[PDB]
Amino acid sequence: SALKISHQFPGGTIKEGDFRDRLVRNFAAEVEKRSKGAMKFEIYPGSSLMKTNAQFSSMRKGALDMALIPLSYAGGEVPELNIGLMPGLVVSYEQAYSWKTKPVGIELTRVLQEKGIVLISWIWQAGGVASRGKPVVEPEDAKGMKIRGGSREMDMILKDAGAAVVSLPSNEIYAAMQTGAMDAAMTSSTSFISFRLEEVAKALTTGRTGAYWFMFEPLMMSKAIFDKLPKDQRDMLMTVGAEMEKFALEAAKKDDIDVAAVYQKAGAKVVDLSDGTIKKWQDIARKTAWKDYGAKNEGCAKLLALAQQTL
Repeated sequence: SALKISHQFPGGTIKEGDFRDRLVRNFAAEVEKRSKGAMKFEIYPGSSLMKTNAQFSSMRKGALDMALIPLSYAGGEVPELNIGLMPGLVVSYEQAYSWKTKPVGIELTRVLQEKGIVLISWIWQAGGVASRGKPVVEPEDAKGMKIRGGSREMDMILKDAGAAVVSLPSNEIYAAMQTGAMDAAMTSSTSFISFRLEEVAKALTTGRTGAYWFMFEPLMMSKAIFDKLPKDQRDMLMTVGAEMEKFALEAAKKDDIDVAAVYQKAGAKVVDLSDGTIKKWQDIARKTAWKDYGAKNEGCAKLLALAQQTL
């Protein structure tokens, strides 16, 4: 009877923890209240219900009700979704959130619908780089290193910079860094904190003065499940879903700053990015990743063109 919400991030409470976990708990509490109990939820944090990379497909097939997942993890199955992490196309939170109802966001929403997924909450997150050695700041700093970029397109950028790449969901970063299976890892500010990567890295490059890495990590629902609910319940999910976006923006921005103090206190070298450095990474994107993405299929070509209209 309860609707399940699955995600890969640590569990906590509404008041304290990884904001993505907080957000789904807030979402559930408000929908329950407003629906006067017609809908109830159960939260499965930390991949406790199923593996990270099984969630998206499970929603498509109607076997999982809801999940909060980095969207581009599904880019292997639906190439259009690789736009969820591709530097240069998203340059700021304001621009990223403005996508939602601009042509690019409507298009992305409709692509997801055709694949059996409804977008409940837009969530964008700036990132950075934790390194087992020297800070990774400039693209040239990546040369010769093994780095987890986080998506196909971040990884193509890293290859152009001369890094080797490692692919894994972010809940698997800690173990890989600890054993020296990689040299550095990119992820969100929030994940740098909630996966405690300060324990396994000596340096952090932050997004305090800007970032090139912005990942889309929306709350999603199975369309099949969603569609079978009464209209008023569908609309309440969509209403509360939209309301969570303000929380997501504030929480991400707070973690973008707080992560610096966490790593500093742990004894890590902590550095920020200049606008020029950010541009270097974005320029590499325009010449490598953008081509890879846009030429993949007609849907990617369209999304890329529509995303470019927002720059």
